[PDB]
Amino acid sequence: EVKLSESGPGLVKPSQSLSLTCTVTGYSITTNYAWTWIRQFPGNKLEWMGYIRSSVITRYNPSLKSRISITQDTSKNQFFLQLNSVTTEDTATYYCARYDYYGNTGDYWGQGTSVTVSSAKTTPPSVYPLAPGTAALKSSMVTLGCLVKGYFPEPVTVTWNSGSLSSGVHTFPAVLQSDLYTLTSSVTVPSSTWPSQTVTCNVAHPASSTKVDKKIVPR
Amino acid sequence: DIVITQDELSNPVTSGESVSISCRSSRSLLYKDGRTYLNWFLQRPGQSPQLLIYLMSTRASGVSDRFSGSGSGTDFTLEISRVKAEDVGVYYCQQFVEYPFTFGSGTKLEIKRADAAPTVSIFPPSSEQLTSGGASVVCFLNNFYPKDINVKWKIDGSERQNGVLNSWTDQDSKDSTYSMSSTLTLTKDEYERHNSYTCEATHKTSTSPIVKSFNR
Repeated sequence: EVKLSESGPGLVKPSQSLSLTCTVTGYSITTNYAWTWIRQFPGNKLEWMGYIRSSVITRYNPSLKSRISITQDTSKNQFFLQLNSVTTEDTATYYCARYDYYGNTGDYWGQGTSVTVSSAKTTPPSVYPLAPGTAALKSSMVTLGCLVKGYFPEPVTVTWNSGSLSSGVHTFPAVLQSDLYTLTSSVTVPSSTWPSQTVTCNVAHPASSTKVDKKIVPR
Repeated sequence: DIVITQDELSNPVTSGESVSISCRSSRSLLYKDGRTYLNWFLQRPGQSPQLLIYLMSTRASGVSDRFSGSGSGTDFTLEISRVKAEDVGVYYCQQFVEYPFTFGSGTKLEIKRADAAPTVSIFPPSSEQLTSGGASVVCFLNNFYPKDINVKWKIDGSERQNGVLNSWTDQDSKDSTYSMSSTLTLTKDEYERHNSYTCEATHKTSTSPIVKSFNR
């Protein structure tokens, strides 16, 4: 019944300071648990960063030297990560988790938040519909898509019909080309339900405050 | 510090089979209190790590009894009984006896299922993109097994390798297949100078390439 959620900038410049917030709901942080930060690098290596426990006790990974501080705001039931003097090596997905003293976290981890360390600039994606060139077999399936092109940094979120279309979607990992990412998403639906029912992809890029819907129309 | 090692699985596992995954530590994880401080996590594709086992053999709340942990103080095994499609992902051990509470490098579990041909779809550049001065041709090769696949592009009958970018999904948690996107990016000018575009998939399930084409 506990829930944890990370928040903070998805882009930080080199030599600057990374700050993240873990908001805890459903359980008090002035407790005997290790309220901890973990990160996962591109390539998927996991690293323990540190914890705060019982409000005033902390411990940090020696790898982080004196760059790291973990603090809390009891009034807001939040704990914080500060990581100073960042480099590109600090690009990672950051997670908060509640560890008990025996190592048990259950599934009390946040969803994670992506932090990219780069001098490059926030760029919004252009979103393009992928319709089929001609007609394909009816009373079968039809695949449609969206091309989410030229954004920085990660991530983007793609849904279809605002989440109503969940099965038969494949959202592919972004590819990086010249400091810009490109991703495609496909969706497969009964050729019965298109183009008779509308199919639209919803693309969000939080970093640039972008939120675009693109309706897939027969060409 | 303690060094944690996890071994590769050499083979994919069929739904229903059981599989054992190994983790080793250079130092004993048995503590003074008689407990052994070793965790196992599953990270499913696209998700946060989820703990399965802590103290070497204790299941977390809600964790299926299909997952069982055993070991000495230095060699540990996670046994996954009666594997389900949803078990696919990477299994990490983590020592919890001393700083820096190191995670192992992970062991990926792949599910073995029946071979399935890719469903291939091709998409001309959108009119919106053409306006912008660019032209991306997109091909999806969806829900195939096994993961090994080749994609080839042809423009007016001649193979094209430059300007192709590929992306591949992790194994699907529901049907144990893989999917791939292939995008051929050209300038609007380049795109207008040719007529026939073909995406061609070579996969074990077909002697001939499975091709999708359109004429500009």
